[PDB]
Amino acid sequence: SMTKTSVDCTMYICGDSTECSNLLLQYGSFCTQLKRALTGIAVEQDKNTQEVFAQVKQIYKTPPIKYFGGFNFSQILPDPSKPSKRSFIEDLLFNKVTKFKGLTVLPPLLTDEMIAQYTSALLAGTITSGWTFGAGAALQIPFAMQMAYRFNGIGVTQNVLYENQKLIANQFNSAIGKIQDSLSSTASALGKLQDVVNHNAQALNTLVKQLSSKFGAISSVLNDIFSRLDPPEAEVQIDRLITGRLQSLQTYVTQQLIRAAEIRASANLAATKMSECVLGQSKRVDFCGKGYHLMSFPQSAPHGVVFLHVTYV
Amino acid sequence: DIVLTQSPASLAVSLGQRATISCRASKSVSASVYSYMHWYQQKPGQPPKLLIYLASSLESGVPARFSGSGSGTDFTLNIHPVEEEDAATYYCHHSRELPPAFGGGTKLEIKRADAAPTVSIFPPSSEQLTSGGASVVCFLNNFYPKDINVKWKIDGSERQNGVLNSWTDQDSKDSTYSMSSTLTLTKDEYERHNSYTCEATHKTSTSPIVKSFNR
Amino acid sequence: QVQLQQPGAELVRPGASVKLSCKASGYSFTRFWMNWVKQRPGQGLEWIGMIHPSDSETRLNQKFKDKATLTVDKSSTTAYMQLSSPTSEDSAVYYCARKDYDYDAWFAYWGQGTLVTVSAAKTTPPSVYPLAPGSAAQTNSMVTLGCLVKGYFPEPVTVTWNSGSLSSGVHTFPAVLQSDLYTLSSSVTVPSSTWPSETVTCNVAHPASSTKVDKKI
Amino acid sequence: PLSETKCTLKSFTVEKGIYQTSNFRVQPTESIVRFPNITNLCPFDEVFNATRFASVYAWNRKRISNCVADYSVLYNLAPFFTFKCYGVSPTKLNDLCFTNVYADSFVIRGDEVRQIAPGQTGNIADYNYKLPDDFTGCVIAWNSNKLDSKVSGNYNYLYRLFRKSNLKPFERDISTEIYQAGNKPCNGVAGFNCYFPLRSYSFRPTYGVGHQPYRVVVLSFELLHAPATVCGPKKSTNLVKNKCVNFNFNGLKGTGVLTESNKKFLPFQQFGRDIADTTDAVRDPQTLEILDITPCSFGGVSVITPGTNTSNQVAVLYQGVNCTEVPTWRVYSTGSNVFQTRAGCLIGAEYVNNSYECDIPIGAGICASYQTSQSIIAYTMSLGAENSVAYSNNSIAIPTNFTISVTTEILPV
Repeated sequence: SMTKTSVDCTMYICGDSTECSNLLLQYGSFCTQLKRALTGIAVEQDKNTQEVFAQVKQIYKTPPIKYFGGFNFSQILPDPSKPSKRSFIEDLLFNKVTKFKGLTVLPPLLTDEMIAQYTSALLAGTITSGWTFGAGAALQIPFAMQMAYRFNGIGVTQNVLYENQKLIANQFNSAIGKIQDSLSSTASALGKLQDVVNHNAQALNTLVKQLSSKFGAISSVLNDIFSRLDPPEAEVQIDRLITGRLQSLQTYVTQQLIRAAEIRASANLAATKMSECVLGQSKRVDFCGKGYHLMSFPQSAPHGVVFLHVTYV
Repeated sequence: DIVLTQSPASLAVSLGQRATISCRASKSVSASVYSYMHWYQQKPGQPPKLLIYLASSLESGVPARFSGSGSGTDFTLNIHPVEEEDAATYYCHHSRELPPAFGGGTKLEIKRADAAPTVSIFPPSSEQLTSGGASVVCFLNNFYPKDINVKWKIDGSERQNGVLNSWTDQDSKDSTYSMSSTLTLTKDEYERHNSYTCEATHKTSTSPIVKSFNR
Repeated sequence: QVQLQQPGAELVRPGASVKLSCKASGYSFTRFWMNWVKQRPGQGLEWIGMIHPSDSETRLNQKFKDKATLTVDKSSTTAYMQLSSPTSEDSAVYYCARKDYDYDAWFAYWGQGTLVTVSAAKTTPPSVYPLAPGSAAQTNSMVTLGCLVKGYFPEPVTVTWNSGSLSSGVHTFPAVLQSDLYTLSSSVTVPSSTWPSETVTCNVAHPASSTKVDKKI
Repeated sequence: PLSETKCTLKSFTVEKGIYQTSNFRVQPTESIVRFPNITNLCPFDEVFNATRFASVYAWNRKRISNCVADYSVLYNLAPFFTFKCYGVSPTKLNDLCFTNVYADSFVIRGDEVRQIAPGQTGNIADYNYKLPDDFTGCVIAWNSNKLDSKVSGNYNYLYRLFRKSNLKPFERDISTEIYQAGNKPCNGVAGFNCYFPLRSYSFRPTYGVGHQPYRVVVLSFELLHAPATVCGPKKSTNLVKNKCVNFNFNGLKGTGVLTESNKKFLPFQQFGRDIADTTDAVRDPQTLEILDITPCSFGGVSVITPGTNTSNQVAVLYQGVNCTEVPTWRVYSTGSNVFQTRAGCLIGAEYVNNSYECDIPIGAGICASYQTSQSIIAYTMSLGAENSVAYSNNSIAIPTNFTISVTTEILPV
């Protein structure tokens, strides 16, 4: 998802004067199309949160007595002692990703606490309930034959799993700790989500810097035009200045619609990997991660989901 | 907001000296070069007046003996030379935080030499004795300081029942104090007693002042 | 000369509502703001509220929420203050002040003052009795006389000496509350040439009941 | 607010959902004009009413500042032949503010007065007096033909026809040097390949309207290069702080409130700008005192309603504005329906503590619907049912009963 914004034509173009509001209504439906376009972005940003973050409508939780079969799952599970529900990886994910003119930033419908409750429901079925909770009711699957389904899909018999249970528990628990050590130092792995903020940082600073420009008029202030010129002479200079401010809005909204087509193309690829890779076993190559696919762990982030791909190499 | 606290509550400055009364603020009132403090002087029975605005300046109509200084949260009120008409309550006010607050107040008195009170006791009029009551009222005027005691003894026996005292503020010209005492008794108790003795206890006189009449 | 005018004293029972008047003159009514200052004796000054009279928008204290209601009259150029259900701690001295705004806000002008006494008592006309010594010991060259003012409500009462003839050598004493009544005394010292020549009388004017009592000493 | 929904959508019927209506309008009450007290009148009548002037090659340039003037006797009252203005509105000359004025006193005949305008070409308009494109001011002219003329011609004033190159504007030429066309030296006098540049005016009463002399004084105005001096007798009123009102500060306008200034500023600073390059702070012109400017009228109007065939009840959503400080509709601002959200104050809806599935979204976890004597309620959106399943090594669940489910998916082409 991206940042939901709303732009009014009244406070942006006009300096709260009666001359600017009378000449704005002669242009008609130019600001009718711009308010309906930014509304239609903000509806589809909430539809991207529904199709990605919440796959199922049923919330599953972890049992208090935890036997994981030799794995440490406590880093991907949320902390009950904190008032917000956050895992140990998502504490590192949240900290690395960081007006008066009528520009209003809309708040999101789905809060970050409610995103992680969609995350902790899907991680509770991935550890315990297995691959079967996305189809029908959830089945109770014990851990020793849960890993045998992921080996039988890629062509590995059950002889490999049961003898190696000391060796797999050393390799898998060290592999999760290399993810936490990489995200604590290198911040450029999360920089794809930092470009989502930086595209909205230059877009909201676009319309601020246009108001200081004169746009061909003798002054950029509407109180310095109508009071310094004749009322026949002001109708030339104000109508050049509004038309320059209408073209600044036509560059902004067209840029947001093309970036909405890019971010919904990525959200359809995000909801595909939440359905295919996380909820079941997929045989695809370089989709669910490089190598033979075992499972997938979703982790919530700002404006996205950090995937953890467990692979067989 | 900012709660103002002035110390002390009462201050006695003799004539010819310099008075310093501080109004302390909880937060810094300094902004836009000129901080925000005003000084208000209010006489009893009178509305207050504007004296010092923005702490470096003087209002026209106010004499030049009233002045102030200070920076930050510590402000000083410098009054010199002290005169006998300067006795009144002092107030401080900040417009900095909304909603604004008012100061606690500080009373200034003039310390002079002590004086002996004049004791006069008045028998009640016959118009009160027609209605059935009697009031034996003794006047004590022209004394400093305000610590004084009035003893009522009827026929050699001290009776403190029904004694009402009223003390005033400091006079402008005389710079002294006055206190009256009222003893109210029935007409049937008026004819059964004779001597009404008004006694005064002051720090200047070791023996009490005896002023009495006979019925 | 801009001067704010207020009535002298108002009487109200607890649980009812009281209304005060502040009259502005000499300056335009919508160009300033009105502030209300509460003075309880011994506590110091307290701040009631501040109202823009043109927009009728109020700014009130947090403790004083819902006790006071501020309305204005732009036609008569007179600001009002309405109190709702006062208590025994709400008896105080009320002021109104014009705030002239240039940078810091000072208090430029003030009113005459209003003393509101909250109680269930009824207005009693005063009973004034003279005070005379009746004799002299000839130890002083001047004559001391007095008056006695008791049985009245509400305070203050106006006590003058020979209709305000003697402005020097007089003493005004505060009233003591006993059994919903007030009692105050006053004194004067006149020389011995004046006292056979002029007759000193007790002139007491009660503003609440409109009763003037003249008793000669 | 049901009728405000139909005005924005331009439709007769309202469907089920949240719609954006309008924004807040805070009307200003008073007007503030701050001007310093100057008891000195400007001496503009010295250069206007004088008998003897100067010529176009060297004029009399006078500086008028730190005074007040009256433009009603110059402009409104008009015993003048020609008044013209270019960049300044001539009606508003008593209103607007400038720093200084430079009056140029010169006499130009009536054939040559058509070259006085910015960006001209002529004899006077090139080698004598130029007006640039950024020049700001007015042109005042008056007919001197009944006074300053002479029967034998007036030789007291002379003008320059010839110059070697184009003269820079606002510069006087005092040079007596003879223009040399060829290689022959002129030796101070006219001769072969030598022209005499400074000739005399043609002024006679017997000619037509082109040779009539006109006294022409052109005023030069300077806008926002400095704090203003001359200005005009507009108004002087006291300040109004913490109220949204119209501002006029030394000719610069604005709308907002006056607040305290905690930042250290320059003593010569007239005003200052924020990150949006508009005025957030101003200095008082009368005495040196600084109050900030914070603008007003922020926030939108959002409505929450069901369809028109259901009920007329409309919930009003305020966006980003705290409702403790407070459209012409005051009825739903009475209170007791007020619930505080992250997006703003939601009025017209009763908050409940239950958790259900809603219809009309708001934001920040708070969602509204229409439930049961029925009213719009707002609550927190449910995530579905909670299931607590025990898991062990010795337990497995194999389903013994099957069913066939048929769904429907619609993809547009």
